[PDB]
Amino acid sequence: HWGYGKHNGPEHWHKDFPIAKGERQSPVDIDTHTAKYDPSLKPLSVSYDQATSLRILNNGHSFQVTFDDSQDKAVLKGGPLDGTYRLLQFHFHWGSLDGQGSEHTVDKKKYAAELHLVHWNTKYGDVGKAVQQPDGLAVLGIFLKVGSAKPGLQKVVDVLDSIKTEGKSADFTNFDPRGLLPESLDYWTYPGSLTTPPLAECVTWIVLKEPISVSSEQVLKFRKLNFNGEGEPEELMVDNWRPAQPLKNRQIKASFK
Ligand SMILES: Cc1cc(C)cc(NC(=O)Nc2ccc(S(N)(=O)=O)cc2)c1
Ligand SMILES: [Zn+2]
Repeated sequence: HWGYGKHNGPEHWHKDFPIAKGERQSPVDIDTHTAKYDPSLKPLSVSYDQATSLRILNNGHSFQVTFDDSQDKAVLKGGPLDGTYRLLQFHFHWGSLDGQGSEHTVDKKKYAAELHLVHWNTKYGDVGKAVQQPDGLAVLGIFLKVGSAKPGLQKVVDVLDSIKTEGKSADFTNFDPRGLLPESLDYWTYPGSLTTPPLAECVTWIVLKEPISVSSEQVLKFRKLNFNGEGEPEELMVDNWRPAQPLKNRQIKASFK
């Protein structure tokens, strides 16, 4: 099955998922001098006050924190978006070294990691339907650089020992995702795809300008997760990122100047 290794990684994915070579694939490089300020872009509306976290899971490709999305509790609106998108899950992509790990890049610069807050358009009723639509998902992408610790990340870091291997999960209630956001909601936006198989072209990408800082100890604990399951030889979960894909016939827009 697909993964991030030499024999099953991003260069192989197109054989099972031919849309890998499609017209709106993610991630991309954000060339900051070529992105155009769009004064008609509204401010983002991130309404996470009522967010209800559920469980944290190692799925063998990342770890994911899930949310109750059966009501409008944690929603993303505004920006380039029409309508209301419910928070389903967040997860990360990260590197083996601090100079790599993000999926999007900024003027070819790679960050140590990238947070994806995944939301789906409620007019499609459920996330499975939404993934089949060009405006079905909105993913808020946030870069991580290594420096000062991010206090709002620490409860995530604390529990990773209990989900070390593929297939493990733990009860992760009462987590506040607002503690993962930077100060500014300035953003770039473009139409794209899921960055993991099936690579569906269903995502409005919203990538924040301002990275969050995390400590070396925090990201080191990401790197101690395992791709393997329990009772298998250890393979460290690192470098779970897809590289930048051709921009093709797309323009990246900026909410700021
Ligand atoms: C928790 C959950 C439940 C269900 C029914 C579906 C999903 N699927 C999902 O979140 N897919 C997805 C894959 C890749 C990205 S990325 N890496 O482009 O942000 C986002 C969502 C996730
Ligand atoms: Zn992702």
